[PDB]
Amino acid sequence: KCSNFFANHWKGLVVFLVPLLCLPVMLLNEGAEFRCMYLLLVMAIFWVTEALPLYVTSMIPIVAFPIMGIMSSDQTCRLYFKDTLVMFMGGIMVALAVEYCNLHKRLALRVIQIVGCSPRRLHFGLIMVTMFLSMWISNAACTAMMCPIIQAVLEELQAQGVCKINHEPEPPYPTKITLCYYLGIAYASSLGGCGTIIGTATNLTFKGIYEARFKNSTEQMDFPTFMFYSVPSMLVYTLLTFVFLQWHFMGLWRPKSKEAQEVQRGREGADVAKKVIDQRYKDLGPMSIHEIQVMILFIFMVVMYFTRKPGIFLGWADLLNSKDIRNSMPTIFVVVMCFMLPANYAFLRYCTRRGGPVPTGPTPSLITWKFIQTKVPWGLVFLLGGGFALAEGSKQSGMAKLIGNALIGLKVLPNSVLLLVVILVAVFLTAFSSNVAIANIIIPVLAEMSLAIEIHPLYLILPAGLACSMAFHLPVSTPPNALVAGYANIRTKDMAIAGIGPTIITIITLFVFCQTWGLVVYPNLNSFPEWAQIYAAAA
Amino acid sequence: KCSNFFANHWKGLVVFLVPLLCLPVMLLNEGAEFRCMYLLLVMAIFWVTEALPLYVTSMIPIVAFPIMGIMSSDQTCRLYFKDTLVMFMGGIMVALAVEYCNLHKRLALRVIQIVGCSPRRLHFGLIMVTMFLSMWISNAACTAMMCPIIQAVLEELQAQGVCKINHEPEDEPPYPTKITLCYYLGIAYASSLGGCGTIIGTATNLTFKGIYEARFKNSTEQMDFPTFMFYSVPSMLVYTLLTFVFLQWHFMGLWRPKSKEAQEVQRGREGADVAKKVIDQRYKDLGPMSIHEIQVMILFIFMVVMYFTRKPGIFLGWADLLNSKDIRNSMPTIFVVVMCFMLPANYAFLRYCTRRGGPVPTGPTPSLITWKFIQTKVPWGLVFLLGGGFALAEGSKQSGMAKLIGNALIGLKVLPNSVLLLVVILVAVFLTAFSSNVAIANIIIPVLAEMSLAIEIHPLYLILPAGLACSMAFHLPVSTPPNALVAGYANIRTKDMAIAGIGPTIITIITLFVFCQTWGLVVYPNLNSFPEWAQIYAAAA
Ligand SMILES: CCCCCCCCCCCCCCCCCCCC(=O)O[C@H](COC(=O)CCCCCCCCCCCCCC)COP(=O)(O)OCCN
Ligand SMILES: CCCCCCCCCCCCCCCCCCCC(=O)O[C@H](COC(=O)CCCCCCCCCCCCCC)COP(=O)(O)OCCN
Ligand SMILES: *[C@@H]1O[C@H](CO)[C@@H](O)[C@H](O)[C@H]1NC(C)=O
Ligand SMILES: *[C@@H]1O[C@H](CO)[C@@H](O)[C@H](O)[C@H]1NC(C)=O
Repeated sequence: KCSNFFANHWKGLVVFLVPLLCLPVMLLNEGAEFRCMYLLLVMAIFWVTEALPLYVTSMIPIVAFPIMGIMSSDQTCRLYFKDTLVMFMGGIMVALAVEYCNLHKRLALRVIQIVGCSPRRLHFGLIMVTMFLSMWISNAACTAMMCPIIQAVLEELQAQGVCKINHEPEPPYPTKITLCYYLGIAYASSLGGCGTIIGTATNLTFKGIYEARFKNSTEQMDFPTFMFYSVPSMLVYTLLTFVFLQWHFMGLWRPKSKEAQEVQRGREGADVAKKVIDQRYKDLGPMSIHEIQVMILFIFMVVMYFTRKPGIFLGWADLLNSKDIRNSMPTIFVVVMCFMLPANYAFLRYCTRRGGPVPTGPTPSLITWKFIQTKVPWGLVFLLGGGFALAEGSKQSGMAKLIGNALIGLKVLPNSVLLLVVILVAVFLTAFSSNVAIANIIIPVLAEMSLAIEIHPLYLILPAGLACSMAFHLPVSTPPNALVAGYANIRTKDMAIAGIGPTIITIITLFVFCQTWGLVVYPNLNSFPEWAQIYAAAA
Repeated sequence: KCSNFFANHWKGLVVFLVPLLCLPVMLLNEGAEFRCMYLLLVMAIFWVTEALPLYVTSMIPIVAFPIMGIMSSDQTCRLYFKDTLVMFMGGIMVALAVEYCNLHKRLALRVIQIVGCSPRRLHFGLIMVTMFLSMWISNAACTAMMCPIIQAVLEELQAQGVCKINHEPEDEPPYPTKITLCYYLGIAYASSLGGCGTIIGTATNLTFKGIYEARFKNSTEQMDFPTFMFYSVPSMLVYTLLTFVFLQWHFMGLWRPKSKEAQEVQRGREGADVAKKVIDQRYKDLGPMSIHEIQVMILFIFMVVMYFTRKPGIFLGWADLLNSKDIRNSMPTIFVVVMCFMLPANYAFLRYCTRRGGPVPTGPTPSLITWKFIQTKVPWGLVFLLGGGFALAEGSKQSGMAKLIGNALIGLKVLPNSVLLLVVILVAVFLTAFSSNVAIANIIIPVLAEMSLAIEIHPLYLILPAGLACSMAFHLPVSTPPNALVAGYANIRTKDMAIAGIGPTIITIITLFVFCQTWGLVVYPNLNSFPEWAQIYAAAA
């Protein structure tokens, strides 16, 4: 009678108790830093527990800071909707423009055709396409985008009798082949998210927190440098994840395995069937001018990102040196040009052209605002802004001093083991809650800790920021896992066991690359830079 | 043939040509102010003609200001999503919380019980309530407050067969019917008009009162809370009554029995008794206010009170008590929004904790509102629209638009005092149609003060009419936040709103030009004369 009470109403218990239980933090101290600490604990517990929706929890600073002495109500609101957040929202809008006209389907099917259609070749192609797409699209959107293709080819194969999707007789148990495919798509989404600033919200969160805390940093996490740093590691552990998934499910390096015979009979007599369904499902027709325009706009946007401030030459944002331009001009420019440009050019038949029949009305633009209004996760505005505002309040109130001086006991550890334990803590934390919440909670703490110790702040922030996105064990860990578990009726035990591979691979790959090749990207990780010394002296 | 080309593809033609045709204003002048003037002209043309979606057009400043060198990109984005914008979005969310539970249905049924279920009487009652309420609260707050109530009233009238909410019909939202336009534009216009009643009615009044007081100390005439109300309320009542009459004439064909709109209203007038029996039956079959509705109503009342009791000028207000950091009205609004998620819907969970029987809740108890509902119903483009207004105002200040527009106003000194008053009112009305009211007040009020000092007339005689005129904007959704909120809630095309706003504009201009010269003399006897302190100020100048 009481157990099910805690089963059903534990979230309300957390909401009602946590502020009261954390009240002694304010009541037993004097400075505003302890009020900010009370707020930080309450918000962090709400984020990890998800007692309140993350978007709703993120609006707490707007109430708390003005009531306390932290900042005025105007500054707190302006902390929301920063420049980088506008860039991310515009990136989401452009990704929706790409999803409109089904450019993603065309690209995915074309690449799957280019790669072989053998079951292992199919799996490799699916992972590669999903990773490349998730580099520019939200992970959940990319997962729900790629799942239909593998689903359809699976019903085709099962109808042909080659293999069975679910075990013969609770929802049906998925077989190892379909588990491999779906888990591969989900893990590919998660891994490909880490390779770009706009790939996932977590990257933007920790990049923005680092840029806000350290404005004087010589090392900058702009779009091209971050992509340079992160792409090789992404490729390495994506390939290794694919290899592990093949070995665990499809019996790689096990010619005598039962699963190996499954793949073998899928190779003979099913390659033709699944190829045929690939071209049939590629009935999108010839490349329309609409898709071509969307592709050109997207490529132009990326090129503008790379040309903002290169060291090799000047480029824009240095020709226009009157003010800072900062990567929001290209994105919003592309978003607006999506609405300006038409999608037919059939109206040109009026001006001395034969063509065909004239249009009956106004030609549609590349995208409709109804589509944007209904497929943008607008709560990310509040979530990212709340992270930024909490970081700024922690800086201003005095949380930095308290936490840094409290956690100075880690100075005795060597840098390598400190990096290892930071990565392990980040992975363990993000295994149970949303990645953005974990980044918001830990990144300011890591910055202040690395200031207290004599450690370059990036050396701990960047590997941990990447590690916050490596969630593979539970459906609650990240939206793609929940989507896949819903699609394929994946039992939590199977996913938890299969996540051992990607977790270890990502941990080792990060721990090796951030020490070897991260030095190649930024040559100053090992030392303590001058600006870090100035910041430490100030705080 | 080629005529059909213009008929079908004129929007894209405007999009492609207007930047090119307006480029000369940039080219022939060598100033960042003229660059900003080009940007403003292009955005205004796109707004009036609706070549692009309004929300998309509001995105242009992010691209334009950094490129044009007016202001940095990080600053430009932060001018979006200001404190006031958070207040607006929170107000919309609280309105959605009211709409989630059928509280708006209850309010509409009670109001219809009170009034008598006649479209004219109901419209007049809602207009009066909105006016009196916006006398004390921010205009956008009252508009968002009243929108669900108006929706419920229209739904009830539709159910009784009195009218249709929307025209019968691919992606564009349904076109509102005449009566829907009448009611929604009515509450928007009523908010705008009632905001001019009191000092705390809207931020524009506080702004220009502060400007006058700071510029002119040692002044015999003051605009404190009682005197300003005594001066403004009669003229405001005249605005509201005449605007109501015009809205009735234009939409339901008042004084026009031949019009088809009159016939349907006359048909709806029939059978009032059976209508009221049906209405109070529909009120009765609704159960008593559930704890969901009671809690959301208590939260809404608390939010309204906190709005009113912050720096009212009559007494202390909680803002001055918590003066360590500047707290504004987004605090109570976001607090209410958060509490709408924290508080439960029912309380059966503790009911079975008391061993008082009853069915134990089988699952988590829902909160007062679900984020899925908010993500779907909030018009999120309002963020870009209202932020675009704010950022465009700030860019006008920084670039040099403010100084340039003021320099043009100096030339009006040659006109005679009555003609000068009319011209100033017209200029204020025209300017406020493209910018936030506070911005236009900041643009024109100091110039008016200096010009009045130079021409030796009482500064209030010009400041009050123009200070009030800065708030009457009824032609475009960008002109004032209430219009944008109404257009978002009920999809009102800019053509209909622009053609409907002719009435209120002319009405307000005429009644101001009359009531200043007549009634202000009753309020301020020294209004026509040039007081001694004004003489010493001019001598100092
Ligand atoms: C020097 C400065 C000092 C400053 C001090 C500030 C202190 C206050 C800080 C904020 C506190 C907020 C408290 C109000 C919100 C309480 C929410 C309780 C939710 C609730 O009833 O949950 C249920 C269990 O409740 C339970 O087991 C407990 C019973 C709860 C009964 C209602 C309690 C709240 C009454 C109103 C309080 C108003 C406070 C206003 C400030 C299960 O809910 P679920 O999990 O099924 O669903 C949850 C989603 N709906
Ligand atoms: C220091 C000084 C700096 C100065 C800077 C100045 C910048 C000026 C920029 C001007 C150009 C950008 C804005 C216009 C973009 C193109 C708009 C095309 C509109 C269009 O084609 O409309 C159709 C008719 O076009 C026509 O009849 C027009 C002729 C055909 C136009 C074709 C346009 C696409 C190809 C060229 C693109 C060039 C892009 C350059 C950035 C009818 O469309 P509809 O109304 O049926 O449907 C509309 C659905 N939205
Ligand atoms: C920024 O860092 C440089 C060295 O990297 C230092 O010379 C300069 O004083 C710093 N500026 C501030 C404002 O701390
Ligand atoms: C303003 O100050 C001057 C200074 O002598 C004084 O003569 C004048 O009477 C004052 N104005 C009023 C309205 O008292």
